[PDB]
Amino acid sequence: DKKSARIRRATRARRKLQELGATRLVVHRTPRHIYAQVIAPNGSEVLVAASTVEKAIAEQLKYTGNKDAAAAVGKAVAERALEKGIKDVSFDRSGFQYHGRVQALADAAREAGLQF
Amino acid sequence: MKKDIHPKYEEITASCSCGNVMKIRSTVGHDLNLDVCSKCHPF
Amino acid sequence: MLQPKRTKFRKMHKGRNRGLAQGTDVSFGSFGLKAVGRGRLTARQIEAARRAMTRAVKRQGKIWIRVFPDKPITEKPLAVRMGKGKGNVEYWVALIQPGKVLYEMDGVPEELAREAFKLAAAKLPIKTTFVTKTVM
Amino acid sequence: RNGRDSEAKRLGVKRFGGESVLAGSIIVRQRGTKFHAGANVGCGRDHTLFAKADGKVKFEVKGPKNRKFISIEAE
Amino acid sequence: GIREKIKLVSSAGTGHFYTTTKNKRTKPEKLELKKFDPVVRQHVIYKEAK
Amino acid sequence: AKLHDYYKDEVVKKLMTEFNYNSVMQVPRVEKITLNMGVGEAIADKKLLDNAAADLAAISGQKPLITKARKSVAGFKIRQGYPIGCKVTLRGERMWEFFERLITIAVPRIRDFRGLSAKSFDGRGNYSMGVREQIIFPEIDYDKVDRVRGLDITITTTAKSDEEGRALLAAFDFPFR
RNA sequence: UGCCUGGCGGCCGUAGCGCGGUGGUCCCACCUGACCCCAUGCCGAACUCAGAAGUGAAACGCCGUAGCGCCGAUGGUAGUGUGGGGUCUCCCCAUGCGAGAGUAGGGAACUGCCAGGCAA
RNA sequence: UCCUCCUAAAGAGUAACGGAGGAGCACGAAGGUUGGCUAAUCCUGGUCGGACAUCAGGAGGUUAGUGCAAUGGCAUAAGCCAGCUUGACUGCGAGCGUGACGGCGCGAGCAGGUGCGAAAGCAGGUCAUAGUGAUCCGGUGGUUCUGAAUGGAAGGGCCAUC
RNA sequence: CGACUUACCAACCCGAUGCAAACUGCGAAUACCGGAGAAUGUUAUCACGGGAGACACACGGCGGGUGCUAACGUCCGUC
Repeated sequence: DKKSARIRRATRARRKLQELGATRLVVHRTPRHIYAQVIAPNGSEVLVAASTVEKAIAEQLKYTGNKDAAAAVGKAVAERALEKGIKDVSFDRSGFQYHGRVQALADAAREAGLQF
Repeated sequence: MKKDIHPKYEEITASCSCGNVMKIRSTVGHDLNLDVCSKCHPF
Repeated sequence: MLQPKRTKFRKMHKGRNRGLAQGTDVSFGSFGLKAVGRGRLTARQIEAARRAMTRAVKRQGKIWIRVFPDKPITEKPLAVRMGKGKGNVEYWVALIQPGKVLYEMDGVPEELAREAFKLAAAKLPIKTTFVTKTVM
Repeated sequence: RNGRDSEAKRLGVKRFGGESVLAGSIIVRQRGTKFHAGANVGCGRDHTLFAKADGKVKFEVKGPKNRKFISIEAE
Repeated sequence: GIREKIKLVSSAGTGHFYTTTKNKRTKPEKLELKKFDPVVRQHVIYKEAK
Repeated sequence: AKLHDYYKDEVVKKLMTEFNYNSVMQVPRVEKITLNMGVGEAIADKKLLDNAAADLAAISGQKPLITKARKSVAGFKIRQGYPIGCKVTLRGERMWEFFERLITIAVPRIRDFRGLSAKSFDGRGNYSMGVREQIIFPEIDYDKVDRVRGLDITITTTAKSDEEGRALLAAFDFPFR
């Protein structure tokens, strides 16, 4: 199962970040509408979220679910986090290879202020 | 598809004795001569 | 001569015979021999009792043995000093607690059943009583 | 041909639930991981659990496998 | 105990060396690990020797 | 690829009408094919493995991989991790052209032909079979090879049972004697 | 506020399996192609990129069903600390603690944060 | 002498010429990190091929595996595969466990300089528990520390090691 | 090349019954460790210093190994 394999892949990282006790930037990727979220160390609340599923961010990019979409979401999370106040975060692959859209989102985020 | 590890997969035209001709991509080589095919055979 | 096959260990501790019997009810036949006393039965005693009943019933009915030795017992050879390791295994015994059902039987009249069990109990070292299958 | 034995390794729980410990103190000595490290608890190379911070030690059961965890709260 | 002990000598002029073991029967070639030399306080190549 | 269009043209409709499914994807469809060659005699002469792999590359469109023993068994004098066979799995587009070569030029050229078997089903919808000799495929000239070893074929589909798998294969004008 | 959907958790079998039904407005999945990014100890299988035709088949979510797993009393029993007694290789009395298995029964979940669509 | 289980009486420890077995290693990778993967046993179809080689599907959920006997542990895998590598590093070390002692074990963290990863991070050998021998005497390399009138040297000391 | 029966051997499973120091999907009483509190006890506790003796134990109860659930036997745990 794709989901079961993915959860098994990301379990070690999630546990490592959980015991470390640090805010983590978690990204969920699908064939469309790449998501992104910021989670408190306790893991119970979401500091801020962004994605291409809402019209506020989906009204510019031609198509959601590409490199451009990842950069927009990656950038979008940036100023939101900077405005909120949190600066340092830990990136979570969530079992997605850090190659394409995931890398583009992270690259946009780190260059936008969320260094990690 | 890995490179320079697979045999050449060029197209080649083959015809049999009963007048049926078809194009197939394979590793047969330069030319091929057949006598029977799916049809025109006592299957 | 009941005996296990390829037991895990050749020797085992003496242990104790405290407690109370578990298989206290008739489960297979209609009549059974219940153990009143406490002790151990060797393989030879079980065989002797079994032969006594089979002859008594004249190979009529069914016989169930509800006890297995599954416990080796050692014995030092004569003129041997204490120590120098555990003794060699000699015979196998089954620990019996009060209420244990030794043998079960079915397919014979109650009258003939009583004498058959009485003959067997005469060749056992523990007080025994006759019981009948109960309804629930 | 018997008569051989090994010196006892004095394993077991050294600090029990609800008693304060200092950082670096050994909590549990074990061969495997009968108890898993929780919060402010580190695991040694020999699966020894030691306190990474000062506080009260507590035991709990967590996870889908109901495996036992040892944590420390700064109290 | 076929495995025998060797000495790893720093490529630098310093006389510092490490000591280890290896099996000459299976891996007869020299050992060229890159280790830390405290006399010069740098990581340098260490060569196998007696 | 030509039969893939043929499959997409009316075979899907033929499957649709006969089973009158609710949807279109319910119809069984092939996803991959697998070629096996359990040579077994690697112990006697491991050198022949390379050429045994080579011919499979002649029939197939890609390089085979050599499989290793799952475990060591004393009855066969094989140790764990020892190559004792090769296989090939082909899917996507290349499977279709190979399927042509099997169904058009290969089956008719069977020595002492009697008819393709119809009971060779695993019980779930997957078909398997074997061949005596390589010359059935045109890629053997009878002079560059001197071995009698054969090979095995296996086509797997999304069928939930044998009845639709057999029906789907029948749509591909299989002999099934 | 409600029916829904996705993510991150709490909690961990009353939460898990089996059978039947139900879902495509969004979301999700399958799905087309892959020259380029990326990968196959061979394969667009898996991973990754460019897409959205088609579909709810499979998977996933929800509902129903006890067919299983699971939870589970009260009472009794076994054992047992302390103090006494006996026909003392085992038991009994006073007091304290009190199982395991089984039985009646329960049971096919609950809950926090964020984001999106519909009705409000 | 050392290691594992039981005896051992639910903390630790606990004897017998009591009941069972092992060790005097191995590995420059079988170590470090990054990425990925998940067995045994059965059922059905299929050339040699046959109960037992390899392929496909299904039940199964770890009965597999874990370099070596046993116990405990291991899906975040400690199990299996691949890339890059030498942290199997130097000086320390709060605080603990264990011993009559000699001693043995665990260890966050600090300084220096490295490897893997985009990064958070991990790495002071190996899933852990056996694979080991005090002191004396002497050998090898470094270090003006000392060097008995002075300058050297011999010989000692210190450090690494046999 | 289809295929069939059985008075006869029997695997794996299902239902019932047992056993185990080196079996555990369960699990006490006691004991042990830590914290708070009252009363009581000539500090009964710990650390350091001076001086010792002792390191042949025996029986009884309870939990065991060994022996024959023999020994005023032998070897351990606790009183």
